Amino acid sequence: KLTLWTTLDPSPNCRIDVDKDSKLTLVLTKCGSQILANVSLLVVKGRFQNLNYKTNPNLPKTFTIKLLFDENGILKDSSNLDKNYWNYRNKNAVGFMPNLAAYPKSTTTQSKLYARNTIFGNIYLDSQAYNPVVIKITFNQEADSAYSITLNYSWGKDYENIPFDSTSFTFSYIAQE
Amino acid sequence: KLTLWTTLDPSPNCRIDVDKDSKLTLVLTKCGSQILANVSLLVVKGRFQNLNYKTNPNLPKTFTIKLLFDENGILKDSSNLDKNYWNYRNGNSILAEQYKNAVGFMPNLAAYPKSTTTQSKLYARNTIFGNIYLDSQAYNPVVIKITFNQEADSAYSITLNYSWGKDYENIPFDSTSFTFSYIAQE
Amino acid sequence: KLTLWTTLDPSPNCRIDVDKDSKLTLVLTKCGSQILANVSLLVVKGRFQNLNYKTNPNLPKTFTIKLLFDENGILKDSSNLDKNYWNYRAEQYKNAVGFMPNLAAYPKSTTTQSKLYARNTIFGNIYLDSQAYNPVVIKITFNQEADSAYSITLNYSWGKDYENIPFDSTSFTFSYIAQE
Ligand SMILES: CC(=O)N[C@H]1[C@H]([C@H](O)[C@H](O)CO)O[C@](O)(C(=O)O)C[C@@H]1O
Ligand SMILES: CC(=O)N[C@H]1[C@H]([C@H](O)[C@H](O)CO)O[C@](O)(C(=O)O)C[C@@H]1O
Ligand SMILES: CC(=O)N[C@H]1[C@H]([C@H](O)[C@H](O)CO)O[C@](O)(C(=O)O)C[C@@H]1O
Repeated sequence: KLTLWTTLDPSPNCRIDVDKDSKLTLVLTKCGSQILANVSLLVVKGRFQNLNYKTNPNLPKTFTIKLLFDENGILKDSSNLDKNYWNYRNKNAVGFMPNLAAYPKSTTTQSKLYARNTIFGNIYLDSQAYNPVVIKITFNQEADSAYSITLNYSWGKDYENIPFDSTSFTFSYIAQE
Repeated sequence: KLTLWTTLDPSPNCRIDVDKDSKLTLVLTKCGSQILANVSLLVVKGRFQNLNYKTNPNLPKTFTIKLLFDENGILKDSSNLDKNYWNYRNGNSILAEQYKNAVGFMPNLAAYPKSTTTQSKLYARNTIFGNIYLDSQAYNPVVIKITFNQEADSAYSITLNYSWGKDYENIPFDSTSFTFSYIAQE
Repeated sequence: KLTLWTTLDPSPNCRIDVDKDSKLTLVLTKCGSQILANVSLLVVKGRFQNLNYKTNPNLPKTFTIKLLFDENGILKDSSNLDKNYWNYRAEQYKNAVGFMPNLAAYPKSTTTQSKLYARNTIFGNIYLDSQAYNPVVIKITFNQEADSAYSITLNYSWGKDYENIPFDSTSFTFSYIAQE
């Protein structure tokens, strides 16, 4: 009842460009009014599996994984994460949603959120300190969802045959209730 | 699982230089012997609202927000944070009765000793460093230095020191969120 | 919300090169299926107490502290941390599998390969002597050690030619997925 997560099942569970090109491990543990979050990401196939900017000049240095939730905190099909790999550990989940007062949605006109809607972290590819990636977590940015967690990954380095196999990052956010 | 926080009320609640020039969002959630802390800061007016080191050569690149607590973990008036915006959680605002004991939320004095007469130099473990960012951009870093029990005329203290190196040009001091934990007094 | 930790007792409790050359402060607090961890490290004697790369050219810029656990989550004598300074918040405990890093989330290296998944690892920036300009990289790796059911490996490394800087680290918070 306490923890909402992606099962630890080894099989791919996430779409960046293409169905099942990635495995997201996301654990949301409710500790009162804060959610303790833990995230890692492995790309298993497609253009981001093996980064080589020396050989592929058209390769982006960013992708975005979105978790979209309805008014009851149910994950929506339009999410990048496959609905079938998201459940409580061994139903309503508003206690796990990012607080709308703390993290307001952008009025249609604006598009500009407060800064507090966002968390930045440094994560690393292939367990090496010298393969940094910036993870940008943004709450309630997506307009056609009551709640959202957006995971933006970006990097600067001209990586040469580095697998997108990320280290683990911990963060917290204020819970809706 | 009791939580001690600044209400989420949009109104300013904090003094850097001047009454109500800033809005601190601080949430302290007690998970047993550790406090899970979450902090963001917006400057709403004054010299730090909009940073421009090209146009204002006299502008510091640091300020300090202090939360000072008495022996009972009550926030003191001398704190930078307005006492009226600080209480236990009961929605998206605070409980009615202003609180009586919060020692369970205070930074442990054994883990984070106050500086003995002999030395004003604390142990390093009294301090947490984090990188936060202005205006949701990775290229506007600010160093947040959180220090416990550094202030001498208080039983307990949380000191939030903000500093940066870049000659920012028209960047609003509107910070991203940072999570940390510390060992609780009880 | 049971907590497993090193007592806050001021006495040294850890071996980097030599018995009691360091004091590790590690607090593992169980919040359901995640462990909330808090760590600081002070070196009290030996070659790493005071870093000077101008005066000592043979000094490494890394050391590793290992916590090794058996199938019941009991800390083993072969650990760098002294067994006597590790208990619930002194008659040693009996089961702590609820505090161990999950074997499904953080698999041990198959015989074939010593190469773990990246998710077994957490990187953090910590600082010596409470100064932003004395960075140290802490690399936390789970279940890397082959002769233990469970392990937490704390690798410390740095680049700067520090001149008379004490290895007195700031505090770092992380979490990991619990075995149960
Ligand atoms: C974990 C970490 O901070 N590693 C950093 C490494 C260093 O190898 C290390 O910090 C030295 O101790 O430098 C970078 O690659 C760099 O210069 O672009 C950034 C990267 O984030
Ligand atoms: C999250 C993070 O580490 N951000 C860092 C960024 C980005 O990494 C870089 O803009 C992408 O290439 O670099 C800095 O702006 C810089 O170089 O001065 C410092 C800042 O702390
Ligand atoms: C990010 C942080 O907290 N500390 C960083 C400091 C300070 O930002 C700087 O000394 C104050 O201006 O800069 C470095 O030493 C650097 O540029 O090589 C890296 C170090 O990680």
